Amino acid sequence: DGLWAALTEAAASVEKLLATLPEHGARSSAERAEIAAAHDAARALRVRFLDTHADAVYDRLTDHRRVHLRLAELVEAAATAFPGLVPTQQQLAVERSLPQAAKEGHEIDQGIFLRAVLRSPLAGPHLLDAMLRPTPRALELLPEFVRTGEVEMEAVHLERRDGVARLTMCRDDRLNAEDGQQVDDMETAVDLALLDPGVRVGLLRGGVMSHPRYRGKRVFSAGINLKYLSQGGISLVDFLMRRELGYIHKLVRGVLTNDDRPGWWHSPRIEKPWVAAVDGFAIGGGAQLLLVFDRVLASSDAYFSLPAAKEGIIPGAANLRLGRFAGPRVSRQVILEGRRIWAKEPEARLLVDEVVEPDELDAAIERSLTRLDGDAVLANRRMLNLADESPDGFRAYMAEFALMQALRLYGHDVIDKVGRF
Amino acid sequence: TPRALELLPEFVRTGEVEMEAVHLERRDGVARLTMCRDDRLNAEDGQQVDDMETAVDLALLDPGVRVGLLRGGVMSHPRYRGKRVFSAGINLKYLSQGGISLVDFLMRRELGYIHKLVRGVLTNDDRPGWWHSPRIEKPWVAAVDGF
Ligand SMILES: CC(C)(COP(=O)(O)OP(=O)(O)OC[C@H]1O[C@@H](n2cnc3c(N)ncnc32)[C@H](O)[C@@H]1OP(=O)(O)O)[C@@H](O)C(=O)NCCC(=O)NCCNC(=O)Cc1cc(O)cc(O)c1
Ligand SMILES: CC(C)(COP(=O)(O)OP(=O)(O)OC[C@H]1O[C@@H](n2cnc3c(N)ncnc32)[C@H](O)[C@@H]1OP(=O)(O)O)[C@@H](O)C(=O)NCCC(=O)NCCNC(=O)Cc1cc(O)cc(O)c1
Repeated sequence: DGLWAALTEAAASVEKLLATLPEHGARSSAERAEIAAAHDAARALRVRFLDTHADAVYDRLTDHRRVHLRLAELVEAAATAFPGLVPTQQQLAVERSLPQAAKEGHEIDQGIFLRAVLRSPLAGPHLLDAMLRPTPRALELLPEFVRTGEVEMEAVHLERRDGVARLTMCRDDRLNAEDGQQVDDMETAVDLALLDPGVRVGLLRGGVMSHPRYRGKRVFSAGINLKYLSQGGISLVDFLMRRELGYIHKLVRGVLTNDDRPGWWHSPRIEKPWVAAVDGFAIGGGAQLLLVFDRVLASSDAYFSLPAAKEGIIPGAANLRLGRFAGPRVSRQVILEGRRIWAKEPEARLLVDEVVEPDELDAAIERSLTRLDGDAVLANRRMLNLADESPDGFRAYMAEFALMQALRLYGHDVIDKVGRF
Repeated sequence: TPRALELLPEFVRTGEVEMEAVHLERRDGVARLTMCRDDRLNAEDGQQVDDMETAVDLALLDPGVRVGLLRGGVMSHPRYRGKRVFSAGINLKYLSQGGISLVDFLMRRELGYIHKLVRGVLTNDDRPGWWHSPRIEKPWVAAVDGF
């Protein structure tokens, strides 16, 4: 064995190499190659080590799959129990304080870690269920929401009404560009909607924009905040992975609660149907969202796209779900070639259920909400999602994604492009 | 139009004519008419009709022009700044104001430049082939930005 011993050395070899070497972006060609080869040797051992001990490394962190740990708590606990395997909060604070172009790419190690974990028929499912449990922040807010029916947050406005959980993305100044805080609010909101007995159906829509170019008009989503990403503010674990295993997965499978109510023996997770209403446009992570709703409406002037065909990161789980909606040809036209799909063209019905003139939209959205109220919709929706996406499929995809994305999150072509927005 | 006759020699020489509602420019054999009321999304009015007809007349009378193109230009209004907009129709404000003329606007555009887009301009018997083509017509291309 002695793989740990080896890794600890490869890591040390790197850790000390960075202390003597000059600051990133001031290094010479011979220097960049040395630190590069060092990281490479370190990372290769991380894979080799986990390929045979991932389960043991995980059993120790979760007391043999007896304690559920969300993504952040897992990697943090991994950092302290296995120095060198993944970056400490400290190592990561230094990284988060540098613009993307100058990071050492320590997150990649977390990518290596989560891939091995997720690949296990034992740990992966356990980690997924962990992410399906309600956020502690939502539990805190649950009593006040059940009473007020209102919760204002930084990126989302939640309001209960007529049995509908109305989530409104309200970053009026940046066309709802996504960031870490938006993911926390989205998950918090989704958790509240699913935990409130007063809520029967959920609705996600964008609110009025204040920016001069869209003043007075609604805009669903302009995707990830490219400025922050360039700035080094987009977290692999806390943003990219958290949204896929968190609130987006809960939109599909609901929230795993404790055995604390009747029927839990047949429904451990509380799920509910969701409606998405797209105003203006849905780009990137926003268009990504759509592949998970029970109902989708859009105003006649909107379009859908995953633009970074060139130099972008992987469009989340779209590579996993789009084929199902559009077939492999259109799927590759949208993601590999960047084809944008307008609401009024025939193929938009592969993604949207209903397209309406902006002055008929609100009415159509209301009518949509009231058609998904019953228990028949709940049963049917659960069986359909079960057939459309299996536990293994989602898991295997999210496994390779963890790493593949980690790598794209530090690709020179991506960093460069993002720096020009 | 008499106004086009006046401007014909200067257009044949410069290949450019700036007007209040339209910008005409000859290039690569193309008569490029640009509706440029950047502040009101090219809302139509009496002056725009005079310019449109004047422009169409010039395009059809210039031997240097083979094909015509009509397009809207960049808007300055905050809601469309930097983007092109073809036409938002008649100026509703003026119409309310009593500034839309039945004869000079509504009828003039239909029997004037719009009919010339279809049948060309009837000239005098002052050139060969006039016996088989009294009107000079040319093909037109329209490019619509925004709406
Ligand atoms: C939407 C637009 C076409 C609008 O054009 P316009 O009408 O020309 O408005 P603009 O003047 O450009 O922008 C209005 C306003 O919003 C801001 N804006 C617009 N888009 C953005 C983004 N993406 N981030 C931040 N701010 C933005 C823009 O900076 C303006 O403010 P100012 O810069 O101060 O002027 C434009 O903003 C644009 O091209 N944005 C690029 C959209 C984009 O490419 N997003 C990339 C998406 N890529 C992903 O989501 C990747 C991803 C996301 C995920 O969530 C998960 C995942 O796994 C992968
Ligand atoms: C185009 C619009 C939808 C744009 O919406 P927005 O993005 O909301 O821009 P807005 O803020 O409304 O307008 C931008 C700007 O352009 C101005 N604008 C827009 N449309 C017009 C019109 N039609 N006239 C004058 N000014 C206009 C508008 O007043 C704004 O400036 P401010 O008032 O100071 O704010 C809106 O402007 C609009 O609804 N215009 C109504 C368009 C219309 O109905 N035209 C009526 C057409 N009816 C005919 O052409 C009839 C006709 C014409 C003929 O030529 C011949 C004939 O026989 C018959």
